[PDB]
Amino acid sequence: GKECDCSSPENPCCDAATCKLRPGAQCGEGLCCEQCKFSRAGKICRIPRLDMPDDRCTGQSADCPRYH
Repeated sequence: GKECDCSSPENPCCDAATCKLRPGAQCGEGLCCEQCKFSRAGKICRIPRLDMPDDRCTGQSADCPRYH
């Protein structure tokens, strides 16, 4: 139940007072979230350098986690 769906003290999609958003977009901040909306699936959110599967967003996630 995180009431903070964003972390920007100067964002329109999200109010810092309640660190939440206005029921118009999907997120206020995040790597897999652009235009206050989530990024499509397969969204590269991290790229190391060795030989491995680049980190891509599930398309429904707003930020990018860390697995593997």
